[PDB]
Amino acid sequence: VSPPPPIADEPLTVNTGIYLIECYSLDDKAETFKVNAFLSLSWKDRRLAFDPVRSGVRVKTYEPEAIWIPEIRFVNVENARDADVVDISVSPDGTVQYLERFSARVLSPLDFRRYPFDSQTLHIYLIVRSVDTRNIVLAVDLEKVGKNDDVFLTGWDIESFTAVVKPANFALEDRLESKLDYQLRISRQYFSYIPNIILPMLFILFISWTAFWSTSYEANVTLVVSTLIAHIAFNILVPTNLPKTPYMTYTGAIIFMIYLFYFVAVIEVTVQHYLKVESQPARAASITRASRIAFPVVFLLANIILAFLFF
Amino acid sequence: VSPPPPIADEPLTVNTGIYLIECYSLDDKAETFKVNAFLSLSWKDRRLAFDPVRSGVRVKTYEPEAIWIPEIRFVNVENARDADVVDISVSPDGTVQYLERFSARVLSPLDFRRYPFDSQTLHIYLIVRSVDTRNIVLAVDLEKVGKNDDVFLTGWDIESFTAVVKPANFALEDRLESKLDYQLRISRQYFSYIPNIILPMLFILFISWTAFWSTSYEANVTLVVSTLIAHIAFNILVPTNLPKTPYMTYTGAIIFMIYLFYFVAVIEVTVQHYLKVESQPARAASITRASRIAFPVVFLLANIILAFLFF
Amino acid sequence: VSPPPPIADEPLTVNTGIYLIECYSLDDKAETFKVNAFLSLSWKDRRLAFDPVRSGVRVKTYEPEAIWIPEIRFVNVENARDADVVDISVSPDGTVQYLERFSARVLSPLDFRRYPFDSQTLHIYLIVRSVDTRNIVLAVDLEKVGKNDDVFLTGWDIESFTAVVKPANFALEDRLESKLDYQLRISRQYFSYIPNIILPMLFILFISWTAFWSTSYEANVTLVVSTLIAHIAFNILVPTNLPKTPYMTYTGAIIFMIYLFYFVAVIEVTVQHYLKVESQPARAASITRASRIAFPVVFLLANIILAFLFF
Amino acid sequence: VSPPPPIADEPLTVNTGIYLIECYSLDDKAETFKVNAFLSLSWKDRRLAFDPVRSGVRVKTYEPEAIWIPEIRFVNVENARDADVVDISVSPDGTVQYLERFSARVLSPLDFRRYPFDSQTLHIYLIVRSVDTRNIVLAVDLEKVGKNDDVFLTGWDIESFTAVVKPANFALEDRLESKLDYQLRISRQYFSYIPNIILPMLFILFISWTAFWSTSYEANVTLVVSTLIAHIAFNILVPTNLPKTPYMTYTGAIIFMIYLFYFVAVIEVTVQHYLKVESQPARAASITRASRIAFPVVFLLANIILAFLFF
Amino acid sequence: VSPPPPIADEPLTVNTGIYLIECYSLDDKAETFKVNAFLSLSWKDRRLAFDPVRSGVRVKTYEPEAIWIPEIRFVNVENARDADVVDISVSPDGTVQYLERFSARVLSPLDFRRYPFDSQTLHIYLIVRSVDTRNIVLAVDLEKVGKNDDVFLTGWDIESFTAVVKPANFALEDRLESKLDYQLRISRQYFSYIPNIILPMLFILFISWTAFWSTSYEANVTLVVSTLIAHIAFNILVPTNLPKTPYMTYTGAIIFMIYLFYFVAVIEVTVQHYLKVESQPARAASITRASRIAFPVVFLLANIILAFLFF
Ligand SMILES: [Cl-]
Ligand SMILES: [Cl-]
Ligand SMILES: [Cl-]
Ligand SMILES: [Cl-]
Ligand SMILES: [Cl-]
Repeated sequence: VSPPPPIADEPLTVNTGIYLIECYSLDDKAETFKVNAFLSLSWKDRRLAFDPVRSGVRVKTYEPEAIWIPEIRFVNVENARDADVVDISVSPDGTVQYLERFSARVLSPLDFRRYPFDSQTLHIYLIVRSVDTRNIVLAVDLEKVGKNDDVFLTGWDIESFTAVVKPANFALEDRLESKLDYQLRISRQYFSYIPNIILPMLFILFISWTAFWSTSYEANVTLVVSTLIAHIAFNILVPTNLPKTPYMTYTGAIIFMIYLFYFVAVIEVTVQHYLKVESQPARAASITRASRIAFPVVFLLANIILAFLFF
Repeated sequence: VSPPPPIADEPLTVNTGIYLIECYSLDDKAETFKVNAFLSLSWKDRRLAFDPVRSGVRVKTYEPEAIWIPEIRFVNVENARDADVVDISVSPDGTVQYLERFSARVLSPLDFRRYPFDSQTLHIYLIVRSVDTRNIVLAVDLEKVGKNDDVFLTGWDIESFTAVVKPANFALEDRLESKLDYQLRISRQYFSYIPNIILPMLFILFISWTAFWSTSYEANVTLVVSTLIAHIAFNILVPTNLPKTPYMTYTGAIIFMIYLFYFVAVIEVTVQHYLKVESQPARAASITRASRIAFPVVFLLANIILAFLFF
Repeated sequence: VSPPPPIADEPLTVNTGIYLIECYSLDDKAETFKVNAFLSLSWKDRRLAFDPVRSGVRVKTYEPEAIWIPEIRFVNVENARDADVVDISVSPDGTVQYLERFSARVLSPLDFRRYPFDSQTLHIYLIVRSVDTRNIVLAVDLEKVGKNDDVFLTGWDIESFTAVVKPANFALEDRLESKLDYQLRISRQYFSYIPNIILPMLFILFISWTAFWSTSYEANVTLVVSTLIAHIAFNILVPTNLPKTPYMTYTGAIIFMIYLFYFVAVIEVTVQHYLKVESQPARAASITRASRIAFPVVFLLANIILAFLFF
Repeated sequence: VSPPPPIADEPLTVNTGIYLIECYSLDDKAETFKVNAFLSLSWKDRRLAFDPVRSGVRVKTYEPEAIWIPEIRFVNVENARDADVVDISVSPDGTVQYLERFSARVLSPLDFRRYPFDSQTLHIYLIVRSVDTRNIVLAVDLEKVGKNDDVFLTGWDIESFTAVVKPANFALEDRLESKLDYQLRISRQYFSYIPNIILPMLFILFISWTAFWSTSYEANVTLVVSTLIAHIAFNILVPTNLPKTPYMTYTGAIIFMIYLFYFVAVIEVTVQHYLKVESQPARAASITRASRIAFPVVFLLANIILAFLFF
Repeated sequence: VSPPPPIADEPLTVNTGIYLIECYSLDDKAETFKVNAFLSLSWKDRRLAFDPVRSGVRVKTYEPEAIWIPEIRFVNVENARDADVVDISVSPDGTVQYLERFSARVLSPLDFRRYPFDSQTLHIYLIVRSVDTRNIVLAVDLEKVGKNDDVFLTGWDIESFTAVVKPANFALEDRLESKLDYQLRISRQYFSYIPNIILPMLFILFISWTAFWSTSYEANVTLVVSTLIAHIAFNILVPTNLPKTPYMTYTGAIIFMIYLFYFVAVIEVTVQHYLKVESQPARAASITRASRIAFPVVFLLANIILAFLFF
């Protein structure tokens, strides 16, 4: 089987369509997601043309082995997709209507700067390499681009499934390649994060601030240091799941700040004690009294600044 | 091989049946379960009809390649099922009795709102895409829908295996699709949870409440903060296994409340100490004395309110 | 290829044998184990009979494709076994001697009640579905049922590999099925458990009991609470590996009891301090003095009671 | 199909080219990386030459089964690559232009000495075993060696993708083998490491140094020991991911040093207390006062010696 | 294809040879390792003999399907190896030189008694089952037994790759089986263990011994109990990776001893305090003073005893 010949010198247009059946396994660390969808393909191969009257059928059905099928691949996949041809339907003009159900593990980079209030655009890149006999160009049949209403991605709200109609035609290793960008828009379900991660993490930090209403150095050392351990332990408990980003993340900057606050609270506790011990309780008392306002205010200010910078 | 032709303009009825052999690997986080079952199919292909008396045989056996078989798929699977055709049998009227043994990883969303006192309905959706020559419609042979008595799902009580007889017939990408809902009803084995999770978690919280029979600020800081660490450590120890739900969970609400209680207990401890130190031991004593009743009562009340809202 | 025809109306006997080559990957949580073994099959097919005299050969060798072979499957496997036919040999009377080497992941429920002093019976269920032309019944050739001496299962002592000779014949999906129970008896290597799990866990609990020779409330709070954290930390450190059983386990009952003891020790510590502070040191002293005997004795007694109930 | 025959006694040159499409799953512990790329092959087989004039077509397309193709393998792979032949092109002179898309898990050792400021050279070794009829030699077509601009490796900056043009010819199992070294140069994105790992780890150590402005042995024991726990807890929290190197690593040395510092800080704390208790507070005070400078200075210095020693 | 016939009644000798290309994934817990190697096979099949003079060829090349090849399997594999036939060559006498590249996961038990100062012998058992027409016996071509110089196994030094020339011929299920033992000698890279595991673990234990230069019961309880937690935490941090051995390990015995030492240190701390409180400070002081020498000496003595017993 060779590709269909051109009537003049025109390229072959392969009309594509992806219909999302199932969407699952979004791995934040791997920056991968698993997909189960229909891939629809349509091209004209006149060699297959028939007379409905002589054939006594309006549409002819073929096996994948019987006819020529364009070699469509996905660019950003781990391994080649697991596909199962559902139907091949030839109308008398020689128009082929191909359909397969496939599953694939798609590699799409993520932007963690606004985590856990982040939205993402997942890409599925369709590609076709042109042959020596003729050039193959991809196209989008928008009526065949969709997603099942039941499509769920644990932890995300599925916004839209669309395709950038204009293909990216370019040369590679001395041949033409026609690329198609299919986009899945998702936004994270940040609800759980408040009572699950944020609130208990803020309570632990607030406990350390009680050292500002105490003069007992032993009690204060216990408050600061034990809370620091509790903070780390709590972090171990919470599945962050995030990879090592080359840039600074919102949640990342806050976490760093929380570590700084434990350190500053220790300095204060240490300073207050030294002044008291070094017979200057007036200074020690003024520092502690200030800290009571200073700590929450500086925290609240720095968080507003952070939020502003990130959003 | 083409589909059997219609006598009039009627659709082809494919009688289905799933018989559960093995059920395993229910992943609470992935919302997936693995299955090993029989898939029975039945349709009429008059082209295969025979005279039993002339043939000498009451039943003819065929190879999958030899005859036309409808393309049945599962909607909510990760990849296509691993199937092995067990038997194909033809009766004189052209009735085909197909049977295959398959294994598949099924995606079924779970409702964690009542965890660990939750019950679930696991779905296995059967589907068939209609062809150009005729429409294909799914049906349920109830005598062919069952489950092996030995079927076990670690941590769950298997209630029932049934099918919603009425198929969901709908159009998809310009063709008819007939869908069948097979339901596996399971309820969680919540026994272990009491002595394994709940009771030790309540004991740790109760230990923090002893700070209400103490005036030693050092001892009290140690009680509240060390128990908070113990709580987090205990949580790390216990495999919750739950994913990040967009909604609020029963266990989730209680856990949040337990974190609030550790924070309030710190406030009390802090307040009592400040009043004592600021020469007002009468107030400090009344607060501590009240807390002794207030803490268990508010806890018990709040839990009752929550339980009521969730059940 | 069709099944061999009956002389009268008698069923076909398939003589089976399993010889264990390798045994590995016993997963306590999944209740699965991996097996590598030989599967021997023997049955009479008179269509393959030959006169050794006019042929010159004592035995004829065939390819699996060339002759009819019964479709034997395993009931309790995740997916179908990976098999490789080693040999097929026909004796003059038409007796076929089949041999294949297979690997399979077998699902066999476990009884955790006596863990880590538990013994298990692992099941491998052989099955054959009868055909329309003839009924098939399984049998056990005991000379072909064995296990390699080198067979090891990390953490277990392999007791015996046997088969329940009498098959379980029953109806399934309107046809007869003949089932065979092959049993692998194993007992846990509980040695390591004493110096690795039990002993360090008892030492941590014993440290908490030193609070009965102390009057320092601060020191006592530290002893009881810090050991409770150490207990939890130690538990995190030790790989229990056990699933959530619907029933109560021996180890699980002890663990619960240990948690109760930490709680009771706190009550004592709290009570002793309150009495002392509330100017009644005689009662406080009697309680502490009693606890010194009460705690070890009640512990030793309830452990004897538990052990008795479980064994 | 036999190899093309030599005109004289010259070896066959197979012109190779690897074009990186996707790069993912760099496992620092396994020292493996997954790669999805094009493998281009070119060689002359005069048996496949044709007179363009007599033939009518300029390029003859073949199926892999139809013609002889050299058996190219990768040395450092876990299992054989998953390949899909994209195109086979024969020019009139018999110059074969082969192209396949493959995915493979490549084993490449890593140098952890400079972690997390390390750079790595990932190797992909191409190999061909010579046959009895003719010797086969590999070559690099530099115009066919590249990488997709979109190629990303989470946590690394992709520097270059090149090949060592001169193949490594050598004997193996009595025959000649021609090896090609393809090199992927990567450097670690060490940014995150500072605010995420280093800085919080230094803060915890700095908290331990406050014991040098305290005389309370109880407060000091709490500071040193509780920070040591916090350090270990923090380490548990941070995914190092590193394997057990036979050599000393930079990080490994700093981490070791941090453990030594906690031990020395304990000695000091212990010494200071003993002198005080043994009625020599002047020595105790001088030691503590010195430690305040000694600890940061010796730390800062040892780190410069370490940094220099490693870079 | 039938086996080559015997001239008399002699067995067929299959000359084997394994050449290690890649060695990876040594799992201490599973007692498994992954391998990528060449498998060379040689046997004489006179039916394939030819006159080189008339044939014009010195050697003839065959496809696996074309000729008879002995069924060689590995005993201690998880599933059957993934093999790819590299070459089949026949010399004028009918000698067959077979070569395949294979990957397999090998099950080889390990001896942990001397961990981390342990050396291991990894086994790869080659096997052939004899047929009805003739007996098959395995042999070792030593020139074809080797390993790639680049072979690395993270955490181990690869000593040698050899084969026990004399096969193990024995009967199994009424037929002869010829077994070959290929041995890979490896020794653990124990360097890292000292600064990474041993030294920090000894420092934590040494910190607990400072309680022998203190009279503060509160400080002593904190020292002993907090170090015990730190010890457990440190153990959690360090990847032991070891399975539950039926026997006692060296490292295992030391770890147990360290737990005993924390318990004895508590007893001392408790005893010293009780004597002091019960107005007998002279005894309390003598016990503490003795402990200072007793603890390190008994530790040192016992380790010498342990080292001696294990080495
Ligand atoms: Cl693909
Ligand atoms: Cl399916
Ligand atoms: Cl099976
Ligand atoms: Cl390869
Ligand atoms: Cl094998």
